[PDB]
Amino acid sequence: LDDGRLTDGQGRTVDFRNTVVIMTSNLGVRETERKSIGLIHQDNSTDAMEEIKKIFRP
Amino acid sequence: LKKYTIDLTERAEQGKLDPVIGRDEEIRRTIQVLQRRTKNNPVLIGEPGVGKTAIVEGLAQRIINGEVPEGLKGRRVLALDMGALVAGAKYRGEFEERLKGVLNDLAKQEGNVILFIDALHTMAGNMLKPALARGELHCVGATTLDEYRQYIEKDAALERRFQKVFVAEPSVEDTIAILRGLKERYELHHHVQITDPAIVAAATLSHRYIADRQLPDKAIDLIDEAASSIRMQIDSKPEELDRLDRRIIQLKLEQQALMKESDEASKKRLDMLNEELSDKERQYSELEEEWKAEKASLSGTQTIKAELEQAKIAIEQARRVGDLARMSELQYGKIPELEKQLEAATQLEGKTMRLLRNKVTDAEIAEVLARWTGIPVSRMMESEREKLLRMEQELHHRVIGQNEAVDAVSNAIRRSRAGLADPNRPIGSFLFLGPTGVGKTELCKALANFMFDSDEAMVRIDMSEFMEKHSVSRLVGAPPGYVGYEEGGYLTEAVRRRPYSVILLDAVEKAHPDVFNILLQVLDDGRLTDGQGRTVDFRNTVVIMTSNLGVRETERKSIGLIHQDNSTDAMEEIKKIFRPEFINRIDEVVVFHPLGEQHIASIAQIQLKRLYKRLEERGYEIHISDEALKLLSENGYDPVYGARPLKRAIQQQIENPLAQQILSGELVPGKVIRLEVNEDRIVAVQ
Amino acid sequence: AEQGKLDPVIGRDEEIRRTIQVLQRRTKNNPVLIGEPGVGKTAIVEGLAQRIINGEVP
Amino acid sequence: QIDSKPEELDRLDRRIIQLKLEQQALMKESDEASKKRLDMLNEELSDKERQYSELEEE
Ligand SMILES: Nc1ncnc2c1ncn2[C@@H]1O[C@H](COP(=O)(O)OP(=O)(O)OP(O)(O)=S)[C@@H](O)[C@H]1O
Repeated sequence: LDDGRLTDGQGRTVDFRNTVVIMTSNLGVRETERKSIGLIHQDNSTDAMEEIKKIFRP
Repeated sequence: LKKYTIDLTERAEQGKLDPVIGRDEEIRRTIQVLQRRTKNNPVLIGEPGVGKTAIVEGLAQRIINGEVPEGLKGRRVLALDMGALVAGAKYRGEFEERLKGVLNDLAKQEGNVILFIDALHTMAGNMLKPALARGELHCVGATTLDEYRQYIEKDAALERRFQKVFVAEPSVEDTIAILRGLKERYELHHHVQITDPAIVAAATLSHRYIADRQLPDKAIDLIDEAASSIRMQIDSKPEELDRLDRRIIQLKLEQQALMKESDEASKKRLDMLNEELSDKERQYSELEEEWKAEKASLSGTQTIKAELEQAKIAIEQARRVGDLARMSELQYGKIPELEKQLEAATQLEGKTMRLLRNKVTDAEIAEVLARWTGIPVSRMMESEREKLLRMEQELHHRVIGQNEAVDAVSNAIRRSRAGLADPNRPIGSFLFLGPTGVGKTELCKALANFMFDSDEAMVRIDMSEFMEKHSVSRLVGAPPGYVGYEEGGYLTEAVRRRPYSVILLDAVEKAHPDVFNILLQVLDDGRLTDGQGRTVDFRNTVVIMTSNLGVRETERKSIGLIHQDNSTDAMEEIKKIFRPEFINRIDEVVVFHPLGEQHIASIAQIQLKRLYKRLEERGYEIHISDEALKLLSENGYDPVYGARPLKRAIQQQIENPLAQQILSGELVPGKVIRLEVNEDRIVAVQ
Repeated sequence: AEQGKLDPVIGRDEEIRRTIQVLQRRTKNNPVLIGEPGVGKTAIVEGLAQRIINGEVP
Repeated sequence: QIDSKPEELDRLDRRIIQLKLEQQALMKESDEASKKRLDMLNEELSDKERQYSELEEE
């Protein structure tokens, strides 16, 4: 995510400079079911960002 | 004895030895070990390049200069030659025929012969044991540290016999003394001269920088390679000579182009070409005549070099064998005459040698070394104090902004490199507050590129990175003796390219107080006992520690207001959350701020400089207005992250529509773009 | 190289003078060209040999 | 230490060998009149030969 490279086993890198890493996430489902509609979007950015802060890095 | 063994009486007597310099401790230890009644097979712990074979050459200068004690005199010491023992073996098994014949005659010799095994670690293994164990011979050895550690300790009678002696690589002034003792063979073998600061700077800087190679080995690479460079380029013809040689060969070929004519009155113009040919031939003849004049000085000094080395070998052999009239004959007589007209020969090269340079100085060492390494020579021409006082200028070449950071951090680096902190500290004891993406990695690249000379030099640590207690075992990899000798440590990789590091220790306050104590051991003592327990010198490591406490008020207090206000009321928060010991550790408190209005315009236009060059290759030139980039700015200025959705709103707001407008056919290349001012969504117009 | 069946070594003079300075050394005399291949190691040897046969060699 | 010779006979032996190697150089003299000075070196040299005889007898 910083480089588009991956320092693999022998000491080389892996060429990721022109491809895309993709990740479907199973966390913010019911939070999105709570924000829509009638609840503010940045509130779900807030507390969904909070459980991300329990489980991810920013 | 004879055909496959050689007496060192006649090898040290013949003098196949390079001169040695003051090798006292190891040779006297060799004497007292060789006077033990058993385990008198001393093994020298070291590698060649400290000159272990040369230490044996000097013990042979103490046999042949008579400087050995009463114990080791009278002994008739014959050396084995396995390279002679391979001779006469055709059918399979005659080398060990002649080898056990060596066991026959050195068996009957019964103690008369001390053995020296050149390259002991040639000496198999089950058959070297019974002759020594019965006592049939007497030898001396030498091998590598690691080879020795895998050599003695296991076997019973092998650690009974083979013996430890501390022999090491010297300090500065002793390697200086070795190069002084060897400039006899250097100068009088390599057609060169050597002065004292070349030896002092060679042994000193070679001692300091390269902790890899050996002393005086790498200085032997310098004097050997560079001295032959001086001899070789002295053999070459000078520069004005071959400038004029190219000009006369072009003028002769053009004269041949002028002689073959069809129209006479147009092609008989070559008279001025002929007189210019005569003048340039005269000048080239005079300059090559000067080259032969310097070769005449080198002719006389060449034959007096030959008779000179014959003269000092004559006075030393006169010291050795002892003819009476020949000693005083040479002493008052032949050799001081060659000393006086040797001085007249040094004045002969001191007045004849104009083009070719016989004397070797540090500049040719900077030639051979400047084409060895490849690091810029101006970085050695730089001093520390000058690149401390002129740091703001080159920091204002690349990086724009951060005035109190460059000035006050420059005060911390002038204090730190000046020594105005505790010298038991790392280099930069910092504390940085502010958001991410304002140039911290860019500051590591800029300082790394200036004083560390790299666009590749930064590793960064946020506290959520932390590869764990097991990870120090991961960079030592497997313990030694397991699988993984193919890689081992990737310590060898990330520390292959960068021995130093500039580290961006993010969010120091959000870490545990155990990281206030581990990082207190970082800021104190200039070294950290890590999770494994060993410690590595942080005194060659700037400990840059960054943080993200007060984001919003720092994003406000940037334009117009003084920044010492933000630093001091930041320290009103720092005093509460830290101990006063941490405030004692760091020198000053610097807080990074997001830049001002015209400098935010500098940030957006620098992020669009990629678009200027990516597009100026393809044939598009934007002249973006301040108002279209301003709609990029205020449509980018989200107070959440700072300038981090500013790139998202530049590339997403214009450039994805600008990729649709350029890549659709609306923007024709070869024409100057001005990003105009419509409604708030921005549309490029040709 | 005397029949002319080969190709010239053009430019890159720090490398050719580098190997020649390695050659002229007495102790540690012989060279090794070392790199990840495809930089012209035998072709740098051809830089030496073409410099020798051209007569412009020091 | 039992098998060798002590220190003061080494010091006196080196200074006597040095002065008699100076004597071999000073017998073949260039100017016999201006070089009369070595008479004290001859008398003190004979004194060192007497002391050398005593110490070597010991
Ligand atoms: N700098 C260069 N100069 C000339 N040719 C080069 C260069 N770099 C790569 N090449 C090409 O790459 C090849 C590799 O160079 P070589 O002359 O074969 O040196 P090499 O690495 O010793 O290869 P060998 O002989 O198989 S070990 C050359 O034959 C050229 O086709």
